[PDB]
Amino acid sequence: KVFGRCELAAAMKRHGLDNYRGYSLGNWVCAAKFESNFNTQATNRNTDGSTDYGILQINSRWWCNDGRTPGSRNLCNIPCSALLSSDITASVNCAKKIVSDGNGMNAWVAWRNRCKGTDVQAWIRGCRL
Ligand SMILES: [Cl-]
Ligand code: NA
Repeated sequence: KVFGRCELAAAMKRHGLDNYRGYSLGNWVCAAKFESNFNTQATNRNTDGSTDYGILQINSRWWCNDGRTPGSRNLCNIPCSALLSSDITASVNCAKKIVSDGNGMNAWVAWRNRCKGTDVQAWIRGCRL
């Protein structure tokens, strides 16, 4: 499913991401935009053999099991395919564990290079929340 900007903001808010660990909603919407262009089915292979899945491009090296990433961890205890669902619950629950890992949203390269330090509130402006 390809989410609308405000549609995703509303969904993330309903799942408790707004201000989660100090990160305002705009941060999460911005990260999703540049990581997957709001597409829940997005996948991207990395040089190390791992793969990134879903709306927030969660990596199989540490967070989910895709059966083809040797010696990897499944910290979120979930098959990576579950992160491609139209229902973002799985991606949100796993993202909460990731952002609490100690490095905050810096775990998402796109957020660090394209959202961090910018006016992220602009991503939820005009939305009925
Ligand atoms: Cl932080
Ligand atoms: Na894994």
